[PDB]
Amino acid sequence: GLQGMDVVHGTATMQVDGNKTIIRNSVDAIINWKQFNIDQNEMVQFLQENNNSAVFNRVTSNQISQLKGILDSNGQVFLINPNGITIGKDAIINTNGFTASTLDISNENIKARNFTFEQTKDKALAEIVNHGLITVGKDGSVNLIGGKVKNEGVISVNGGSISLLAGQKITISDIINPTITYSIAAPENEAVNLGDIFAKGGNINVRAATIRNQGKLSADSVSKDKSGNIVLSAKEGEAEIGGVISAQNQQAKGGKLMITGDKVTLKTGAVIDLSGKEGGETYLGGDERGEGKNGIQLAKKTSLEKGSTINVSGKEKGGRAIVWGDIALIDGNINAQGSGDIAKTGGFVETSGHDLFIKDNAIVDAKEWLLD
Repeated sequence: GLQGMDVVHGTATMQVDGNKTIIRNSVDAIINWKQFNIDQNEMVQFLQENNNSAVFNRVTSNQISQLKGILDSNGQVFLINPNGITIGKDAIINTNGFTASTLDISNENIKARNFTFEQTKDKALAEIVNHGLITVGKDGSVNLIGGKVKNEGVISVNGGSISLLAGQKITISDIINPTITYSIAAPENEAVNLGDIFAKGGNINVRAATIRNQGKLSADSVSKDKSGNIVLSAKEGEAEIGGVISAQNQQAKGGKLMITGDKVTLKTGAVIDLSGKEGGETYLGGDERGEGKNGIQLAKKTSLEKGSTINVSGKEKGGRAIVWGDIALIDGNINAQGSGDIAKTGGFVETSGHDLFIKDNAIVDAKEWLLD
C-alpha cells in the first residue's frame, strides 16, 4: 500500500521481498508519499542507523492511511496524514517511538526540531483511530496527534510516554517524552479512550477540548524505582471520566494523577487507583483552596458521582486527593487509608469550591478531610 515515494530530505532506499518492504533511511530523513497504507498481510520495516534515529513520513495526497498489517523499526517512525490514520484490529506498530499526526508540520520545523503541529484550514478535521496494537519495548514514546484521537485497541510502552493530543495547534518539546508546551483545541477536538493504554511506570498525557475515558489508562509500576504520572487536560470542554485510571506501585509510593478542564466528572462506576505501600496523589479540577497555583486550571464544575472511587490508600500510609470545582459536587468514595488507625497513618483529602455540595453518598476515609 506504499505508493509515490519521494525522499525530500536525506536518503532512503526501498527493498521489496514478497509481502515485506524494507526501507533503509538516513537519520531524520523526510519522505513524502502519495499513499501510505499497510495491507493486512503486509509488513513494512524502517531499518535505521541507530535506535534513536527518526524517519518522517508525509502523505501529500487525499488518501487516508489504512495501517492493517505490520509496521516496525529499530528507531522512531513519524507519520503525517491530514486525511486521517486508521490502525486496524490486527495491526501491530512496533517501534522505538511512534508519532501519528493528522495535523501538519513543515519540513522547516522538522529540520529545526521545532515540533509544532497545526490543523490545515484546507481540509476537514480528521481522526486517528487505533484498533490494533501500538507497542514500544524500549524507551521510546507514542504520540497520537489529530483533530480527533480515539483508542479502541491497545497502546503499550515501557516506562516512556504515551500522549493523545487533539487540537488546532499543538507544540511538544520533543517526540520522546514530550512536554506539551503549547495547545489550543476547538470544541470538536476530542480524545477518546475505549481501549487500554499502558505506560509501565511512565507517563500518560491526554489533551483535547473534551476527553472521554471508558477504558483503562494505566501507568502501574511493579518496580520500587519508578512510579507513573498521568495528566488529562480538557481545557475548553469536559473531562468525562469513566473506566479505570491506575498508577499503582505496591513496592513504593503510588503515582500521580491530574485531571483538569472546564468541567471534570468522575462517573458512577469509575475507579481511580493510585494505591501502593504509600498512596499516590491526585488533583482533580484544580488545586488547594482553588488558588490556581502553577497555572493550574480551575474547573467551573467538578462532580464525583455516586459509586465512583478514588483510591489513594497505602498499605503503610495513605496518599493525597485534592478536589476543586467552582461548583463542587462530592458523592463518591475517597479512600486515603493507611495501615492501622487512620488518625496516625491516613492521608489527606481536600474537597472545596465556591459552592461545595457534600452529597449523601459521599464517604471519605482520611486522617484529615478539609472542606475549604
